[PDB]
Amino acid sequence: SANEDMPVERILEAELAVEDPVTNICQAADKQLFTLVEWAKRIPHFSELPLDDQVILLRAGWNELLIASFSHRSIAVKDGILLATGLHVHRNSAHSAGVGAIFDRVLTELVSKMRDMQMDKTELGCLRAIVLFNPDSKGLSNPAEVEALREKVYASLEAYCKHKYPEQPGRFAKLLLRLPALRSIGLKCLEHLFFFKLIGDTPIDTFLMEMLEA
Amino acid sequence: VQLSPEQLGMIEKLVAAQQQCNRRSFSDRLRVTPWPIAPDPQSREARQQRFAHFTELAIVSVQEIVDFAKQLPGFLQLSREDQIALLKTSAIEVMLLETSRRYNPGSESITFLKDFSYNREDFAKAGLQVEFINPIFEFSRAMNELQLNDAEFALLIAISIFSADRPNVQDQLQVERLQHTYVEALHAYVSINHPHDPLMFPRMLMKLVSLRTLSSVHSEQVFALRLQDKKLPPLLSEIWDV
Ligand SMILES: COc1ccc(NC2=C(c3ccccc3)C(=O)N(Cc3ccccc3)C2=O)cc1
Ligand SMILES: CC1=C(/C=C/C(C)=C\C=C\C(C)=C\C(=O)O)C(C)(C)CCC1
Repeated sequence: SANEDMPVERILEAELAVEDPVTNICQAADKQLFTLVEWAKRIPHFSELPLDDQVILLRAGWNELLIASFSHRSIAVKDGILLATGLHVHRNSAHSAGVGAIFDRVLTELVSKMRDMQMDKTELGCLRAIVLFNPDSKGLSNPAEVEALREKVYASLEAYCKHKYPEQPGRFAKLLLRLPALRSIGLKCLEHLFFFKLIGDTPIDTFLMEMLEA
Repeated sequence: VQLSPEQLGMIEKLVAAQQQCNRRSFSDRLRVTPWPIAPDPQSREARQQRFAHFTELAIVSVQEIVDFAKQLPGFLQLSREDQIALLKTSAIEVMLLETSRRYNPGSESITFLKDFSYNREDFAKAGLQVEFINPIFEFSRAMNELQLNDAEFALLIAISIFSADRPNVQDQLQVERLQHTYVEALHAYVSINHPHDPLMFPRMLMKLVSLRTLSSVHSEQVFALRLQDKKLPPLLSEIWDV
């Protein structure tokens, strides 16, 4: 039945129901963090899991989820992002604040990629829903069910892709391949100012530069 | 689409390369501090021996990885600085991938290069920390569940290596489209090779996501060294520390 187990229409609705630099961005997240409970309850079968696992899932992925959302909403702006507070944060402003690298990553690996393959909101909602149904989050009563729902989002999302964009044989793939880049950008954002900042020493890749040659 | 002739050859060439790179490396074990069979749970000679053993296999690994990289069409055509970028950051993932392949259910152990099954304790006995070992063995049990095959691990490795978002990559569009080629191939091969199981593909591309996490945990384990007074040998120190 596919889409019947993960109504992409229900998800689309969840996604539509909840709509200095570092501090603006921080409050924006603060604001949007009040919605995740709502956006998650609408997602199919989510509220059906053990109350405790719902919390774990939400606790584990809130930052990837929020990042994805503002990256997409930013499809509109140029070299910037649009906060859930109504503020435009420009690329430079982020550089002057000292968070240029991670900021540029979110533009090229997220905003931009999303702008190209013209990612729609149903698709976004499914990636979000895949990020939500993360079975590896520790503490989970039963990873197995969380995994099962995630797979159900797999099927559904693909069916959807082959239907709305049948002339794009690899749509489903281009979407999933966004998740790795999002996961890295995520684990970065969660880093201690020291690991986060601590600018390295312009490495000299001699041993490897060698090996490729030998 | 179905497996185009162009594809089937690529895959066959790839599985050809692994066997090759894994052959010219099979010689290097005659240059690897043997695993010490000492009773003292934690001496200082034993701790160093075991740590040398693991760090060395890590070295042979980097080389087996650099050889393979040269065998993937398109790799040797990028900036030398890009080839460095893709390998520098990819190394860890390919290692974890090549570990899961050698994962043994029942034994709950990982047998590196032709023999000697290492388990969680051994891993510990070698310097690694529990917060990295567990995730490792977990990713293992899982990849193992997928009952993948030689070609399937190859394609994955290749997809891992051709990640356009690795830091310091310049020709990002080339790397991207280059990756697409193996994704697409892996898709076809999977559909055919694994019919009645359409999820194999998604399940696969997802491990690519698990690798990013295992990557940052491992880098949490490299720093941990700065407080242990154990040193990484030149090669590893270059691809990680920096
Ligand atoms: C697949 O081939 C390999 C077999 C063993 C290794 N060994 C090592 C890993 C490693 C093991 C399993 C998966 C990934 C990496 C690693 O992280 N280090 C560095 C280190 C060692 C002790 C304490 C702190 C860091 C190794 O020497 C590498 C490849
Ligand atoms: C990207 C980014 C960061 C993290 C943001 C997080 C974890 C959530 C943002 C949510 C928003 C911005 C939601 C919205 O507006 O809908 C930090 C602070 C590390 C530094 C600057 C770059």
